[PDB]
Amino acid sequence: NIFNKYPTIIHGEARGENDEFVVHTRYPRFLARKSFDDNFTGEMPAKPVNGELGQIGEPRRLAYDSRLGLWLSDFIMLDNNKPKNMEDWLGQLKAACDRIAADDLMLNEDAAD
Amino acid sequence: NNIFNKYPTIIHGEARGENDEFVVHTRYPRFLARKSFDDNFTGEMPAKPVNGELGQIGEPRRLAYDSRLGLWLSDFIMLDNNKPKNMEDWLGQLKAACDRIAADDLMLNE
Amino acid sequence: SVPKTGDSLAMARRLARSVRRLTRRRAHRL
Repeated sequence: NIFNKYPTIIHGEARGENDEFVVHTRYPRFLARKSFDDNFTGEMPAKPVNGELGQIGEPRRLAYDSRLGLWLSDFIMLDNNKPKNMEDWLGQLKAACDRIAADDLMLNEDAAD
Repeated sequence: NNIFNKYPTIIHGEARGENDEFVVHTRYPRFLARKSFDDNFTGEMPAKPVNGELGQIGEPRRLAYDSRLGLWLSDFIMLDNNKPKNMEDWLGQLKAACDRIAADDLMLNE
Repeated sequence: SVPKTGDSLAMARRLARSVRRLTRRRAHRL
């Protein structure tokens, strides 16, 4: 309820860090690391962002691939509650990641002049 | 709470369509806060090290931090579920964290 | 009370954030 005073998507940075970060303040709420492919082109597609959720690395970790060059990883859920259904939680997490990827493209789109 | 440790200690944030900025502190005490600036904020490096104040503001009273350099932190959301044993030393640690965040912002934007 | 950031300070800070972000993303590219 206090989270609702915040914007839905917060884009983050840190000193000395090449990777970026994100906070999602609506359900499901989380902190995540933003990392990038080397051919990220940034052009805004007519089609909506449709990314993939997967397990990656060692040991296996949840990660999101936007397929437009942005990745989301090191998820930390900020909700204490556990979701009743695992399938619907993963779906909600993925949709949130898609919105974030779209919002990130607009951060770049706003800026390039 | 151990996953927090793979992150950098201080994360500076922004949102589209928003004038205010944001911060995440990922070491104890962990929190999300709103970062804002008054009209006398210069972003210039201070003569003394950052020495801010923690206080209660509004009615009802809510915690807020004033860097006294024009930078404010507010709308604190604690990210740790544990409750502190001594309330005095928690505030001291929280205020100290805020001082580091303000200083860090100054160095990032310098 | 807690201040709300003014438009003039926010526009200058937003531009500097954009310049840093463009520089940071170029290291990932190619």
